[PDB]
Order: sequence, then C-alpha cells, then structure tokens
Amino acid sequence: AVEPVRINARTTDVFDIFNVKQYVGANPYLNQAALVFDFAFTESYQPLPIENYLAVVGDRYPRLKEIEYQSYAELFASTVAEVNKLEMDLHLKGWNVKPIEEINRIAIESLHHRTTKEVVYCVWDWFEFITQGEEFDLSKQIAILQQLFRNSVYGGPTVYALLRTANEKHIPAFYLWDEGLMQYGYGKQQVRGIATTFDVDSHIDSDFTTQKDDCKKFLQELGFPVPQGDVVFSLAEAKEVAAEIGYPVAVKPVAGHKGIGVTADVQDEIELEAAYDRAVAGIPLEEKICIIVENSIAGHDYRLLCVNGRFVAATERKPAYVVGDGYSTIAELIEKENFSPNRSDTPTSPMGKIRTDEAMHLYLEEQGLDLDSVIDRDRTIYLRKVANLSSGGFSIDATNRVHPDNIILAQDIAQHFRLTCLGIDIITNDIGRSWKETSFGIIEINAAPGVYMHLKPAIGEPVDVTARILETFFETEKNARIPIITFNRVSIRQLQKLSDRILMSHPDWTIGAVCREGILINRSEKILNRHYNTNVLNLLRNPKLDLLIAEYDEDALEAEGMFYHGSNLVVLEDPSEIEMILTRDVFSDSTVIIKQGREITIKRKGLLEQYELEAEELIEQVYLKEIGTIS
Amino acid sequence: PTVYALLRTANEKHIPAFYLWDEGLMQYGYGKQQVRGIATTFDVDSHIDSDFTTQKDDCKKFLQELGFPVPQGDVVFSLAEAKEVAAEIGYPVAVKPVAGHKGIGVTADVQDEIELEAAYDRAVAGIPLEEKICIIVENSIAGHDYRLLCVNGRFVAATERKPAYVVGDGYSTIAELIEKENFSPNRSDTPTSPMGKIRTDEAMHLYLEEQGLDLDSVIDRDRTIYLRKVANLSSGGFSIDATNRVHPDNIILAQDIAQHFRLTCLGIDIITNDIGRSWKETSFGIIEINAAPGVYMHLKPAIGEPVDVTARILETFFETEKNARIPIITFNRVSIRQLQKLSDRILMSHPDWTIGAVCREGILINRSEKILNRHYNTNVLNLLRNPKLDLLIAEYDEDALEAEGMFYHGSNLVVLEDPSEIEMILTRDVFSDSTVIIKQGREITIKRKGLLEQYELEAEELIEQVYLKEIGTIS
Amino acid sequence: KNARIPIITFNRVSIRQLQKLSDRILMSHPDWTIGAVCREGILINRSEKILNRHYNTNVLNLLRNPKLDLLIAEYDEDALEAEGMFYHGSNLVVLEDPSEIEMILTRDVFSDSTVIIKQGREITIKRKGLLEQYELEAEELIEQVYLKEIGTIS
Repeated sequence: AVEPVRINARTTDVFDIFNVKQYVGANPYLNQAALVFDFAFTESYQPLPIENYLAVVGDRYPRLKEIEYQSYAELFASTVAEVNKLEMDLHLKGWNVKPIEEINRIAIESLHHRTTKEVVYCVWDWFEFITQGEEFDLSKQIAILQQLFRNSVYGGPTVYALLRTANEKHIPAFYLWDEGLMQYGYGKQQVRGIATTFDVDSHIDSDFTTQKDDCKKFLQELGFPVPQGDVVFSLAEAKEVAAEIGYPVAVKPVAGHKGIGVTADVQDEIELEAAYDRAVAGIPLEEKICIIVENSIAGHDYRLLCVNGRFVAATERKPAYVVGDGYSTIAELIEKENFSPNRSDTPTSPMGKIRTDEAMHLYLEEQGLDLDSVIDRDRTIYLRKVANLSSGGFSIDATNRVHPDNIILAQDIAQHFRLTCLGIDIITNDIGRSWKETSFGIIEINAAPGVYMHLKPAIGEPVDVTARILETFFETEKNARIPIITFNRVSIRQLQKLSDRILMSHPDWTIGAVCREGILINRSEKILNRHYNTNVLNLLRNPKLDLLIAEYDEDALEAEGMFYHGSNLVVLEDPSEIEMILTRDVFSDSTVIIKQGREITIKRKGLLEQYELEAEELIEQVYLKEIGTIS
Repeated sequence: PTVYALLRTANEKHIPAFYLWDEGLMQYGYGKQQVRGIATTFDVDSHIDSDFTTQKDDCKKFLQELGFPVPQGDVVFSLAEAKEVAAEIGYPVAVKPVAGHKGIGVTADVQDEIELEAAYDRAVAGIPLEEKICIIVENSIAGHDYRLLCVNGRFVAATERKPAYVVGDGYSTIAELIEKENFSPNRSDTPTSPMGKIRTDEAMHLYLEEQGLDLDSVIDRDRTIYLRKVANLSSGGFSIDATNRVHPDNIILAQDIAQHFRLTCLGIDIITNDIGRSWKETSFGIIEINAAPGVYMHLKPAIGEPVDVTARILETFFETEKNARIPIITFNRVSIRQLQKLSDRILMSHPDWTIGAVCREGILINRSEKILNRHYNTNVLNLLRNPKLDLLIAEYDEDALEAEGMFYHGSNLVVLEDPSEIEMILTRDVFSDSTVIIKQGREITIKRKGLLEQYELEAEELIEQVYLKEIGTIS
Repeated sequence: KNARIPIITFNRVSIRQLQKLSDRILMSHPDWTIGAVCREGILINRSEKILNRHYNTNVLNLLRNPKLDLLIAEYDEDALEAEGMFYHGSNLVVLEDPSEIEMILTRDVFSDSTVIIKQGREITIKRKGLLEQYELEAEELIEQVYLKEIGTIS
C-alpha cells in the first residue's frame, strides 16, 4: 500500500493513473511481457501545453519522430520507455498506447515488474514537478532504481549477459521457481543451470576439484608443472634426487625469513654445494634448513579459461599501486586518486575504489612499509600481494600473446574432467615463451569460474565468451523449439482423435495436449491445476515432449496472456476481436485456418483460399487433412 | 556389500574393471567407453539434481505442483475456517487434537461436512481445551512402510520394511524373551545370515514409555510386542519381498516421478495400507526420495526371492562385451621412429582418431612427445585413463613381465622378434581372430584367423615390411 | 541371434485377420516368406494349405521349412494344457480377455519384447520395460492397436 504516492501530496495534481497489471508472455496489446496501466485527466488544474513539457529535455534525447506527439499519453509513454533503460543500455525496447472510450491504455515492456512500476512512479512524480515547483532531482532515484535491479534474480553480470545473448539469438528462456533455475529450451531440447553451472556437469568431478591436495598429486603424477614442494626437510647434503625434482631445480631459500639461492638453474652440483655452504650463514642453524624448493617465483599471475575443451581468453591480474612524492603514504594519495574520472561507482566504470582493509595493513606491517612514509621520488609502491578485484585490483587482457605450448598444456589439462567451464591459474615469467625453458607453475583449477573479468577488462579489448557457451549446446534457431498447435475452442474427444491420427505416422513420439477441462499425455489422463498457466509450464518442463497442443480462449488471453511464442499452426472458428491477436505471432512457414459461419478460409504461406462450407460438415475434416504436414 | 556384487557381475559379463588410486574410484572400460564410479554413484549423474534431492521441504512443493499425493496440513484456531480449508486440502482428512490428545480422536472423516461437524464437536469437547486451539486438519496416513527402486527410469523391485517383534509365554519378562530370540540359529552373526541381532538404546525406551510395561511383568501370549517405530535393518528389523503385488497405477506413478531427474538410480519411500490397490482410492503418501540408495536389501531378503538389480545397472551402459574395449597392439622390442611411422601410416585412413604409443624411450600421443614417468606400468594406466583414446600401442620386454606383469587383458595383434623363453607367454592371451607374427633368424611365421603360414626372408629386408600389410585388420 | 527368427504369439485369432496382418507386413518386405497357423487353417503368405489333425505337428512342419522368415502362432487353453508349447521365447505377445492359465504366455519374453493385454475396454501395453494404460471407446477393435506396433519386428 503506497500511501505517499505523490509523496509531496500537493492537491494541484493534474494527472492520474490506475489499474496496473502484469502480463507475462504475449498479450492483446503487445508481443512480449509488459505492464499495463490507464491514463486520466484530473480536472480543475488544467495542464500547461505540450511545448514546455517537451522543452525540458536536457537529460535524455527522445527525438526524431517526436513530432508525432498527439497528446500527453504519447509523451508519457516515450519518457517512461526511455527511462526504462536505467542508464545501462538494456535490450528492453517497446511501448504501446491504445485510446479506448475516454481513456488511454499504456503498455510498457518489462523484465522485472517491480522496477518498472518504480520507474513509472518516479517519472510520474517528475512530470508533476514540471509545472508548479519547476525543479526535481532524479539522479538519486535513478541510482536507487539501478541498485534495485542489481539485487534481483534477473540481476547479475553473468546472468544478464547470458540473457542478452539468448535474446540476440532468439532463444527462449524463462525462470523456474521452486527449483530456482533458468531454462533455455522447450521439451527434449532443454538446458537448465544457474550462473555458469549446468545440468550436464558431473557430481564427482566438482567434488574432486575442491580436494586441493589430492588434485595436486593427481596433476603431478601426469608430469605437469606444479609446485612440487617436497616439504622443507634437509639431510645436510641431501641434494641428488631430492634436488633432482626438475630442470633448473633452483631451491629458493626462505628458512628463517628472507634469503638468496634461486641460482641452481645451472644444474652444477658443486654450485648447489657452494650455495648450501656459503649461504647457510644467512639463516643460522636455529632453523633446520627448512628450505623450499623451486617455488616458481615469477610474480605475474594469470588466469586461463577453457570451454568445451578449447581455450578461450586470458587475463593478467595486477593489484593497486601508488605513485608520487613523500607527502605521506596512507590516506592523501589514495584519497586523491580515488577522486578520478575512471574510478566511479557507475556500472560503466572500469573498476571500483581502493577500499583499504585490515589484511592490507597486515601486509604493510609484514614488510615494514610504514603508514606515513617519505618516498619523495617517482617511486611506485604496491600495496597488496593478492589482486582482489573488489578492492581496487584490476585486470589486463593477455589473450593475443600466448605461446602455443601453453595452449596445448591447458587443453590437455582441460580434457580430463566432465565439466563445461574450467579455470586454471598460473604463475609465469613470460607468457610468450615455452614453459619448458621458463619457470612455470600451476596453483589451482576451478569448476565454477567467474567470466565477468573477461567481458569488460580495464585495459584491452572485450571477448565474447557467452556466445561460445551458448554455441556449445545450440547451433541454430531450429535446435531450440518443438512443434506447437494452437486452438480457439476444442473438447477432449477431438484432442484424442487428433493425437491418435498424429501417432499413426510416428509411433514413438510423446504428445502433450492442454485444454479447459483436461490435460492429456498421448492418450492417458492426468490431473489438472486450478492455475491455467502452470499446466503449460509443467508440460514445457517435461524432458520427453515432442509436440504441444494448446487451447487458448479469450478469458486466459485477457487474464495473463500466452506462455510460448511460436504457434506453427493456428485453427480459429468464430473468433472475437481479441482472439484475432493469435494471427500475428506466426513464422514464415505457418498455416492459419479460419472459419466464419459457413465460410472457410485457408491462409497457407503459398496462396490465400476461400470456400463455402456445407450442411452437417465439421472443421474436423477441415484440419484432419492439413495435419499431414507438421514435420 | 555393493562393490563386490558389481565386481562379480562384471566378472560374469567379461567387463574390465580396476581401481584408481589418487582418486578413490573404480573404472569399467578402457578408452572412450569408460565409466567411473563408487558404489551406486556414477560420473553421468548431475550435480544440481543431486543437491536438490537433499533439500527437503522444497521437493514437497515441486511434487505438489504436479498433482501427486504428498502429506500436507493446516493450522486453525476457529471453527468454520477449518471446514473451509479442509475442502481445498483434499477431503479425506483427519482432524486430530493438539496436545490434550486424551486418547487421540483422529476422527477419520470420509466425504461429509456433517461428518466434519461431528468430528470437530467431539474434538473440542472430549479433548481438553486448556491447550492451544491448533486443530491441525491433516491427511490420513497408514503404516506398512515400502521402498521402491527405479533404474534408468524403469520400475525394478520393491520391498516392505518390518520392525522387530517379540511374544510372551506367561512366566517370562521381556529381556529373557529377547535373549531366547537371540539364541535362535537364524539370528547368528556369520556375514552370510538373513537377520541380525537385537540391541538396546533409548528409542525402545521411549517406545515402551508410549505404551506397554517397561521391562517388567509378563505378556501371557495374548499378542506380540513391538520395539521401534522404524525398522532399523542394522539391528532387529527385516525386509519382505513385494515385487509381484504392485498395482500398475503405482508403477506408472513411480515412472512419472523418476523421469524428471538426471540420475541413474532413485529410491522412493512410501506409506500405504494396501499396495495392491490404486492410489486414487486409498491412503497413499510420498515421504522421501534418495539419489544414492543401497541395493543390498533387494538382493538378500529375509523371506522371498532375490532380484538381480546389478545386471540391470550394468546393462544400462554396456550392451555386450565388445562395447567396452579398444584396439591394442603389443610389441616386445621397438623404437620411437618405428612408432612414429606406424602412427602416421594408421592416421591416413582415420584422420580424426587419437592414438597412444608407449615404449622404453618415450610416450607419444598423436605426433607429440610428453614426459615419461619413472614407474613402468603407470604410463599404461595414464593412457587407459584418457577419455579420448582410440588405439593403444605398448611394449613389454622380459624385465617388465618379470617385475609386475601386464596391465590389460587380451590383444589384437602380437609382434615378436627373436623372443626368449619368457616372452613367448605373450602369445597365450589372444582372441580367436587375432594375428600373430614371429621372426627367428630369417624365418617368418604368421598365424592369421587360425591358419598358419611360414616362409623365409632374404637379406636387406626389415620386419617393418611384414606388419605394415596386416594393419588393415584392426580397422 | 544368428539362430532365431521373429515369432508372434496370439491366444485367439481368426483366419481373416491373419491375411490382413500378413498383407500389412509384406508392404515393407516384399520378398519375405511368412507362416501363420491357427485353429481354422494354415497360411503361407496368402495361400491356404492342408491342416493336420494333431495340432503340434503343424508348428513343427512350419519350423522345418528352409525359407521361413517370420512365424505367427496362437495357443489357447486346451493346446497349452494338452502338450505345451513347442518353441522358446517370443517377440510380441497379444492377449484379449485372457484366463488364468493363458497368462503364463507372458513369462517367456526377452528384454525388448512387447506385451499387449485387453480386458473389457481397458488396454495395457508394456514396451521396452515401460508401462502404459488407457481405455478404448465404444465401437473399437484390437486390430487397430497392434497394427501400429509392428516396427520392432523389422
């Protein structure tokens, strides 16, 4: 209950709206899901003319055919349609106005209904504030609306990217509650999943991926370059096989604290003895030479993505750094660099703020970089080791500079699990050289990788990964849908005879039929639900359906609208003005049959035919012959 | 209990099977025909479906949307509103009392609102009203717990669960009756015994508290005494075969339920009074669904006939023995260059194949070189784990044979060059359509399809000219 | 499978329906030879032959023919109780209003056989281990139920 409505409850309000309703799927007014409401002309405070309303357009540019404005309804619909983009370049376009009796009905396309209703309310308020007060602030409300969409089930980077790609490829998708997933198809050609996880991913491989230790051992037993470690344990001159772990063994010397070594790249055993004897002075015998072995310390961290066994996209992660003279280090420099044109909170911004925390300070005190230091030079300082993308760490594209050997290694690693998307992190000195002659390491592999960083990198060019993911399952338009038949009025017996006639040709198909008094699978009877659209949803969820037959009358059409979109074959007898709306949602190779009294009209894609019906003849005989060409 | 049954079935059907360390799994098959698993879980099962199966109170809504009999109820504090809701909750309901209970009326009520009037009148009157007025109009649930198993979407086997029971004589307490029952030969502890022992815990303490004398007095052979509300097959309870007494309607219902998930085996728990009647005319209810059920109770029932479910599980994947093998070639002394030449020669007819070759000098996977492990007989495992292999080429000399032995079983083409006494054993394990080539000095002996041939090579010739014409058989 | 031919089993059938079934089958395999036997006569393709007095001898005579491609036979209660069946296994079983004795015809089947049972106006079909049940309407004969099921034979 919105008691504020016009929050400043100024009595001179000149416009009124009411009767808001949500229409999923197709509807009598539009061709997609929408929100519908009614205009009005509240009296005694006559609205100033259109000219000044159109004049204040400094924010957005609705233009070009803007001369077509005939009343306030078209203006209002256009401005709500423009604000519906939410300053995000959404694929939501569409609007309709219908003047009936003395009122105009407005239909606005929507994806999340709550945000569209909020948009309508806000734009109505802005419109009201145009005549009397002459000022209104809308950026704050726009930001709140953007956050509202962000916190929705349809809101999300990967989710919305996949939805946009599916819309661009004209692939059905819809949300399934109870389960809580998204479904990309109809009948047997269906795919379900959440984010980057899908239903074709094994339960065993995903569990194994998180084992870490056993995964490392399994990877090392196949000869892959992994951080081997072999503990820290020393046996005086152990060396030999213990040192003969790999090429450029390069035992790195940590022990107690900081140092040296990293020069056993020369495999000379005498060099190893010299480093063991001369440099064991650095850390005294207080530590039993707890010395780590290769450590593959290259200081450059990369992430690689594999889809369907192939390698796509690569990215290098860099933490935040600072530059400048010795003013002080904490606060002043980060604060002024926070005030940067590129470091905004808008989703169009490449990256967020520095957002210092306590683990950052722990790293600072670990090295002793101080808090308010004096670094008066152009000396750059890195404030964090692990590049956290949510705390100022950024990413750079590295896709076009990878040596083929690393690609081969990544593909070989990928082709060992039954997952669809795999993400491998590596540490390398130069990605342009082979891993055989360069220090290399493999730290982690992940089964649920976030592909956001590959879509809009801070520096570089975008790459389309979502296209590859959808190509993995579907390859064209035809491998997403199933034959659908639409009726206006039908009974159970006619449905049974039609199903039998269809089954006479293909005897192994599964056919679903839905009408007003029963639901049929092949020839058996099931239970019907009170909500009419849930039956269609359940029939479309079936993983074995081959053909759908649906009866849609005027009541259901006006109440909530259709659920599907195609209607390959349409049969109509005695249609109302609303019931004709089924004739516009057809494909090129469709077939529409119309009966009007004693007149029969065939609207086959080839030619238009008309004929005069006989006595005691039935439309059964009319379609029972055209059913011969469905697939 | 299940792993060994699967192993025995695989041995019966001549299917290779071996254990994978570093992974904790068992693998059946060799190349692209492999299947990995543990107990009744396999690599083709889905992740989100298996996670959804364990989220209770959400599967109930999913199974209630599509019209299925599930237990649901309501809470009321008034009179007419209850009667209203009960109609939409389904009419064959039971009213029951809140906490007063008295001896619970339950008030089975069949088809009438007037029966509802009488039922709630007795409920509010007889049961004390001091407690809350939460008159919970619920469904009617019977006893006789059953468990159904579905494999590949088809109904296979069913089993009734029955808890342990005791009877009285006239001069003995319950404990001595328990001891007498335990003395019975049937309830022994051999691994191979139908029924187990009877134990003690708090559960039967609460059960005795509900009704009955608590470890005192005598029953006097009037009736039997139960110990638990749940069978608990690990101790006391047992199972009865009920596969042949199931109505077709329940079978169709089970198939409809099972067709919606991407799992190989599914288990359904059901409560009903009669399993031989349709669920549309009795008290039926679905309780739980399990994704990784145990199938031992269907193989060794207490009384009844066994059902072979492991045969169905295995036949789901492999139709016959040849559907789980790949071509294998065995040498006893070879070099890398010859392996490369053989691979390139083979690749001309099948350009989209993947071939794996291993010897004492290095590994080769389709014109490439990889790292050779130090432990022989491990590279063979790594090559047989690859899910894309189409052909294997391996070498086994005398040292390898005397160290651990061969890893696979059977060969399609055997090539020997000046063999010793030990290496000749490589000719023992062959099929009936295999080809064998032996060279000694300049003498060549060939066995092909059971037919023998012998001739003599002259100088300046190599064995590579002999087996390059026999490569067309494995194609 | 290299030593067997397809077999179809009825429990009650007339000589007019066998000709229609053979005609329908021969449309897809014009060069086949089909042998059918019942209590009224014996047919090879569409021609009539002589019937023996001992019923089980006709099946032996048909299985001895070195050109047969498919067999159709019926076994009622008296035949089953007299001497029993002659072959082992079936690929398609049709039962119309069966009795207690005749139900044993469903015991000897393979893993991909088809079973059809009609009782009153109720039809039960088992196909590849999957069950299905529905109801016929008024003027209807079983001939239109099993005439769509002959695709597994091929």
